[PDB]
Amino acid sequence: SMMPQWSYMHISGQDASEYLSPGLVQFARATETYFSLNNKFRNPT
Amino acid sequence: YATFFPMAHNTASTLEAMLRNDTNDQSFNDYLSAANMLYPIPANATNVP
Amino acid sequence: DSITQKKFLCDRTLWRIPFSSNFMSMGALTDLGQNLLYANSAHALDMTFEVDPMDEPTLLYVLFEVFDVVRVHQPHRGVIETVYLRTPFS
Repeated sequence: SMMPQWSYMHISGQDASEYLSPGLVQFARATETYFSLNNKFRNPT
Repeated sequence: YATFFPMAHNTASTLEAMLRNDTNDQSFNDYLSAANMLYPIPANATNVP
Repeated sequence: DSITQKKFLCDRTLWRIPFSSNFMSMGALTDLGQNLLYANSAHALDMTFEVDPMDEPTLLYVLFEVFDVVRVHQPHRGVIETVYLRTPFS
């Protein structure tokens, strides 16, 4: 079984960094010191 | 009461536009992550099913 | 000539048991879940507890540890779209 619901709700599969649009990843990397975002997504294991 | 940030305008506009793509979203989970239940015990009971 | 008594106690805590094949902690999503939906079926369960007598009625309080998450999307100005989900219980 490969029930896709877990992928949809970010229960398994990819971490937050991958599936997000590249521009968002770049922006988050840019200004992490004074405006945090790295904990608004699941990135499970 | 509410607090804001002194973000530069066009930067904020670009961020907001990049934040409305259906591939972008929001995930959240409770740190407890469980379901609660409780059951009764009459006085001087010792076995529970 | 006397006799001895041993006791132990520990407050502020909970009794926890993990659903692992070896009880170890090696991942948010346990293997046994994937295996028992690879043992895809419907099961009914029972539990039995033995305790010590108490003066007055009390409560056995239990927690089934499960996933529960929720999503949020705003397409346009001033609109919120949200969808919740917990795994075993809805």
